[PDB]
Amino acid sequence: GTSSMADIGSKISTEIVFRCSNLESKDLFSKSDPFLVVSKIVEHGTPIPVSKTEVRKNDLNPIWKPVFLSVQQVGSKDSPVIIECSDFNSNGKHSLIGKVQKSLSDLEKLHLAGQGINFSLPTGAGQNKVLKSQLFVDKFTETV
Repeated sequence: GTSSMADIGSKISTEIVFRCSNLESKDLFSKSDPFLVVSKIVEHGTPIPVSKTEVRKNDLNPIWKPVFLSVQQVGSKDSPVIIECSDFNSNGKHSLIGKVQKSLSDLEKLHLAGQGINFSLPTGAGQNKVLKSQLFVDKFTETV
């Protein structure tokens, strides 16, 4: 064929099934309607959304349909991307449930180890707040 090792790396499409455990719920607050957004980090800018899941209504332990991520969407398999879980609101201002910063390589390791990553929230005092809720990688498949 016509593909070097680096060319094959550049052509890899990654299929990922994401799951969350124990999204927060408090009395007097409507249950979350969560979705995930995967965003590419860019110099001097706002992360660029490259993939989003469907919304799952009223679900604190969502499992979403697969997402497909290219190398062009993430930069490279080792490049960190942002993965944020948000609560979909009809008014269109979606509230942050939690953030993770992981590369595709890191998501594959969570899948292989059967381990989750705790969400966190960026704070206005001290370090990020680490939540009890977790993101898991139920499926991680590469194809050319």
